[PDB]
Amino acid sequence: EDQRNEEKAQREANKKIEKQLQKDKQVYRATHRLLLLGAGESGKSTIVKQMRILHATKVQDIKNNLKEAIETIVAAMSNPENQFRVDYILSVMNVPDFDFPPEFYEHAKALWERACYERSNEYQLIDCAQYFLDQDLLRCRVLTSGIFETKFQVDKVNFHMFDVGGQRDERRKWIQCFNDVTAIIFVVASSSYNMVIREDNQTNRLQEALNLFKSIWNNRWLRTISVILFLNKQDLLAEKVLAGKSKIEDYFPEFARYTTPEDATPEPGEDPRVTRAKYFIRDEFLRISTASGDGRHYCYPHFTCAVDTENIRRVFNDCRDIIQRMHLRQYELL
Amino acid sequence: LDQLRQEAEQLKNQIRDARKACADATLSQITNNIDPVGRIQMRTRRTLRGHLAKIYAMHWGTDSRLLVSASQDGKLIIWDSYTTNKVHAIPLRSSWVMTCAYAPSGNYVACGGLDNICSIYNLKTGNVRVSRELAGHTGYLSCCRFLDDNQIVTSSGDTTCALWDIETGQQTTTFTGHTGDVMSLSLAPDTRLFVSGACDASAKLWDVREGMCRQTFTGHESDINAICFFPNGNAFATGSDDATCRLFDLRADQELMTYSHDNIICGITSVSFSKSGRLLLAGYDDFNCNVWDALKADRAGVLAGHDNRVSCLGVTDDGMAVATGSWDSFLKIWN
Amino acid sequence: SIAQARKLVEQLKMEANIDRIKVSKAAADLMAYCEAHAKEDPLLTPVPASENPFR
Amino acid sequence: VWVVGMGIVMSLIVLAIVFGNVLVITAIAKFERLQTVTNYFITSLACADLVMGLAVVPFGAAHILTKTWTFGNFWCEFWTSIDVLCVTASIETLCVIAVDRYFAITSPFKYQSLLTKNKARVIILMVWIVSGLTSFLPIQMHWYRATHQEAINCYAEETCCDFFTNQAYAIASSIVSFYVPLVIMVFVYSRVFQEAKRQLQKIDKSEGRFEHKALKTLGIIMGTFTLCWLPFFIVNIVHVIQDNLIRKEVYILLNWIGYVNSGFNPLIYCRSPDFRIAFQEL
Ligand SMILES: Nc1nc2c(ncn2[C@@H]2O[C@H](COP(=O)(O)OP(=O)(O)OP(=O)(O)O)[C@@H](O)[C@H]2O)c(=O)[nH]1
Ligand SMILES: CN[C@@H]1CCc2c(ccc(O)c2O)[C@H]1O
Ligand SMILES: [Mg+2]
Repeated sequence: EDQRNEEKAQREANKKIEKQLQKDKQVYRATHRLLLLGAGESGKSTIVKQMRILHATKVQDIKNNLKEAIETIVAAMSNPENQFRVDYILSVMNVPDFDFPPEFYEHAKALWERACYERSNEYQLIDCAQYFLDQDLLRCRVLTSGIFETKFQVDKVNFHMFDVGGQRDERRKWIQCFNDVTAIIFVVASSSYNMVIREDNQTNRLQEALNLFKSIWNNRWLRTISVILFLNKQDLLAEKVLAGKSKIEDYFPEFARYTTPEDATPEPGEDPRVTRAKYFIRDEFLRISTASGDGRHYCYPHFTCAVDTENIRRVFNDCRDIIQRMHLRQYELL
Repeated sequence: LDQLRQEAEQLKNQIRDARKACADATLSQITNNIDPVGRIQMRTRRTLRGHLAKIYAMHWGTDSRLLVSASQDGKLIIWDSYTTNKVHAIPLRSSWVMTCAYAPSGNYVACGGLDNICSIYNLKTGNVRVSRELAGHTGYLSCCRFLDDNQIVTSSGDTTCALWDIETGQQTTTFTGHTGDVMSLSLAPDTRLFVSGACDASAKLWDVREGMCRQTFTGHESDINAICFFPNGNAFATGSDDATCRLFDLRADQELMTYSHDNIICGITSVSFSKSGRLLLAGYDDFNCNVWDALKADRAGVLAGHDNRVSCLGVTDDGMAVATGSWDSFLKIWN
Repeated sequence: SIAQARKLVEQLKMEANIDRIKVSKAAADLMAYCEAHAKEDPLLTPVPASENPFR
Repeated sequence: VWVVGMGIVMSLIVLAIVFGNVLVITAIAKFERLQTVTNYFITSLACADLVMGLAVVPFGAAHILTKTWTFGNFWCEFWTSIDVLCVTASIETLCVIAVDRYFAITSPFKYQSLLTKNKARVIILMVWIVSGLTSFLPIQMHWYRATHQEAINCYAEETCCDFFTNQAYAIASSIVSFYVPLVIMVFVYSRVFQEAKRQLQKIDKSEGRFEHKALKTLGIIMGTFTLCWLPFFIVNIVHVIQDNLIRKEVYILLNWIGYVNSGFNPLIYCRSPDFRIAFQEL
């Protein structure tokens, strides 16, 4: 009686609720999710900004980065004009409050007028500083904790690309969650073969990237997820190879026995030297990929410049292949 | 600086010597004459469906009739065990969720995850809405528990545990001392003390009012993923990633007993006790659950009704049913 | 920064000077608790189907 | 001796068909993991094969062993009609499976949205309705009955009944039942093979320097079905167009050869590791 009335409302609500989940189920299966793993100072956040192109508070922040850059270079000097400004920079070296005043800003340009920037390997600083000392939104670097998610729509499909950020992340345990992702977009730095990591001796920054790649490649949970590889910072590699300093063979002795691949599509107008290096970096990366996988893993290398090159089509083109190979293997047609 | 290291070695050996002087006999010898419990077999009573993705959390209610579950679909659904009826489907701003709670008063439900932010909702207002957003923290959260309508305790992966304040949205006090990610916690029956299992293979006994640690147990050998409490309030069981579970004692400050088996090479995701603290149910990563004995280390039943790994487990406050969630987006009720 | 080391050596001192009891007493207390409360354990002793809410 | 012994040999075949399709039907429904969009067609095929084995095989064996049919004229007309239904519906399911696989392989992005449970149910119901329309309606209405002295004598006589058909019905039934799906399946599998070859070439180009599976799978899938069914439908037109070249012995032998495709189907299809695990569990 009254109880019968009590049952009736709940059944309708279950009926109403269950209708709503049916509508949302179709949207969930129509979205392909990508995880933007990488390494520190690799330009991964530049890609996200270029992806928000599909679909003034920071200006105050840019100055703070500039202040950090001046302090690091001045401290690096210890390793006479405006000596008082140099003392003033030491005086203003650690003011936790804001540092609004013009005289330090004027003094800073004068102090630069030196060779410390040339010895990049000896200390640790920010890459963005050279542009700041002498797109603008993406140039600045900010460290923030949290997941940045960007949803963009192309050719009647939906892609949800998100980057996870850890300032001191190590022995990652949240990687177990990402089991159903379509692909992992791995970003590396190709101009870090002659730089140290964190100012701790560490190793060549790349050697850290390769060690990170090995851990990602061989994992129980990530045993069925393909990897898309981006070799960022192509512009800086060409300049360093042209420059006499920072010889590649010294830091990596295995380059001496390496030879150019039989197969190549060297870009137009490229000296047989810049190019030679490029392949080595790639192969070094693939060597790990071919060792294991047993047909459930694949690596798609690429050569990109984050600032200028457009890369929206490359991800879409390769993503159609990843799904196709999975369906071929399941049906044993492959 | 090196002089202070000398005191550490002397102090550390003092505790070990003192502990070894209090171990009169093993626990097994004392309870050797106790008759075995026998064989325990239970079967699925209800199956709960509706989730689009895997599940990481579950928590029963005080009335032992309602429960809440969380998933990666962005949903926080509240079921009803008796009639298998959904009552609320709460959308989430962030699709990544790693924990959920249920206040004793039955009015508030909490959630959190990789967003570094704990969220609080209001069931009984009739539209579900966000009430507060506790955001001052760093690292992914692991667990949340409710003391009363105004207090909540959270732990995360930044080697800290804090006690919040819903009304003001600020940390009343903070706990520090761990060197690794904190993964689990739960409160004592009187809501005065709580522990935390970290990734440095150690457990600590905090104090809510005092704000300082009291004891430290380092009997494990790998990361810790779950931890529970005896109903008496003087013991707690820890399940680590080394395919083992251990039982400690607060008053004795020692490890009393160890549960392990040679045929199991998988980690533990969740553990729990019974109403009388006799059966120590523990989840496992090999697609099923095992029922242990809290004082005999004898398996007395296996629950293998799942097609994937188990990520949560709980027991009703009336001790009438056991709920197990898994990664196949299905809940189950055993009795 | 050795001060961080200094904080560590103070905590051990507090945890060292606490009272302990024998393992046998704790085991006996657990035995008494389990023996007293084993009666009201529905999982241990199954309840009749006429009084089982889920059946 | 041999006549009595041969009947025992056919008894073993009937047992395998009934049990083989029963295992697939029960295992698919019992386990929730085995349920999928593509398994509804497999379930329909298993049901059709089980109905064939339970209905037409034992009665056909009894008719072969004992010279005169005993149930009656109406009942053997019903037997012929249900035989036509079970034969027709089994073939068209394989075409649907091939089309679904082609949709999955060639167009991956829109496959999830294009196919749904309601759409699959509608397609299966339409296929079964089309199969029923061609089988029951003409056979039960005596439209297919031919006018010939031997034919009219057999039709009037209630002692036994044998298959005698009209030219138009024979041609239409053969075409609709076999020829239309065959070319469709051939084109589908050719396109699938071309796509697989292109993908293998891409893989070889990408990381080759440091295709037996497709050929074997396609060979099994196509050749088994073709060798099982093609000769019967290539002699079906032949014995009607021309003047009594074939005897009833070769006709019934080819029909019985075509029958065992239902028994072979459970082994050919659903060979995934999940099916093996489910069978081992139960
Ligand atoms: N020459 C060159 N420099 C680049 C390119 N892409 C990025 N960079 C540099 O790298 C910066 C990108 O920011 P990063 O310092 O890598 O920091 P982030 O992108 O936040 O990445 P994380 O440090 O890993 O969080 C740009 O401001 C440039 O200084 C490129 O294609 N060429
Ligand atoms: C003798 N039994 C029947 C006769 C003719 C026939 C069969 C099957 C499919 C067809 O399309 C047919 O026309 C045989 O099973
Ligand atoms: Mg970052």
